[PDB]
Amino acid sequence: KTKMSFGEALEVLKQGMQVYRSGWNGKNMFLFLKSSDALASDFGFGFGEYINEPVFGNIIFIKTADNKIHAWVPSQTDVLAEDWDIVS
Amino acid sequence: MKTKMSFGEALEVLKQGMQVYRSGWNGKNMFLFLKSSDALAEPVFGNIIFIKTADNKIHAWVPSQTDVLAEDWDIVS
Amino acid sequence: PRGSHMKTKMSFGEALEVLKQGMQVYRSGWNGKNMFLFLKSSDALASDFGFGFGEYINEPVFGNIIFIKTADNKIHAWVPSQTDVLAEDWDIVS
Amino acid sequence: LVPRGSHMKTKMSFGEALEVLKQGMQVYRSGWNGKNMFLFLKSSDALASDFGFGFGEYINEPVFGNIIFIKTADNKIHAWVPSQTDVLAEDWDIVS
Repeated sequence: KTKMSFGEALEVLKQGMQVYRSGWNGKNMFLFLKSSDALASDFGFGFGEYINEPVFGNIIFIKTADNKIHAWVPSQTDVLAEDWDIVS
Repeated sequence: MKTKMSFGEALEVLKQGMQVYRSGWNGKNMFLFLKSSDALAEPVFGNIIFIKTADNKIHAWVPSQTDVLAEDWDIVS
Repeated sequence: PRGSHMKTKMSFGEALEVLKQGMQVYRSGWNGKNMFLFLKSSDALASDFGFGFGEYINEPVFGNIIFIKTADNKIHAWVPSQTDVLAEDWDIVS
Repeated sequence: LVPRGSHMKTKMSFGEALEVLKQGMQVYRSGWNGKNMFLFLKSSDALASDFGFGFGEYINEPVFGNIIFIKTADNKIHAWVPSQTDVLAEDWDIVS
């Protein structure tokens, strides 16, 4: 009960909080969930020309120590791990 | 009473040995199952989640983002 | 001066390179249609999402991101499954 | 009889590393900060052998496709999930 399951971490992400695994080899990495922005477009955010442009759905990002943001690919250990926590 | 499950519940189902699937999946006859370390076997195997596809093949599963966020999970019965 | 198609098969590697040249790719085996991958660079994503301009120390910037457009007219970040990666039924969106 | 070839210092894309993995060789990204890590592929028949399942005698029996594993730094073998930078990277190399 000290650290969480991936499922609980999912729930925290879905609430809008950031989440990370202590097991991760490093610091200042964490996940966050960008909810669907329909304003995001190839023609610049908020300046979409076509009404049926595809909409970005939810995306989970991983922010790395490089201060970079990538789309997160959940690894099998990540989804089975039990060392998830909230960043604060 | 809840009508379908989150991925976390599905994982618990998986950890019990059961097969799970998403209703939103395009394919039919498709599900996940968890193989424990010991049956897999100083490198020590971990658990591996497998996806079985309609083509009757089995691959290591790479969880998609939609999959992880979805709530249309179910037990294969 | 224009080439000719020698082979049906395309591996992920060839698909990848095409993606990095800013081109779109998809798999014949996929269940569904009008599904394809694309790649967005750091700068293209700053412009598309309206965030990640790098004017602040300690403000993160987008890396390169591969997306998948699904039939729902939705975009999600692309998870490279073992099957996708090993497949050799890739084709360029033309 | 056979002269030795030179190592050139060039590193390759994931596409190339995959073909190598499909030739049965092991690979690894330099960019991974850890050591003693590598991918390896296991083919369908080697997998039916090594778990004892899926030799094709039954119709509705399933066969293990190809599988990329990764031996970790911690001496664990797991099914490998490629990160996106993994996929886009060009610091891949063959294990010698």
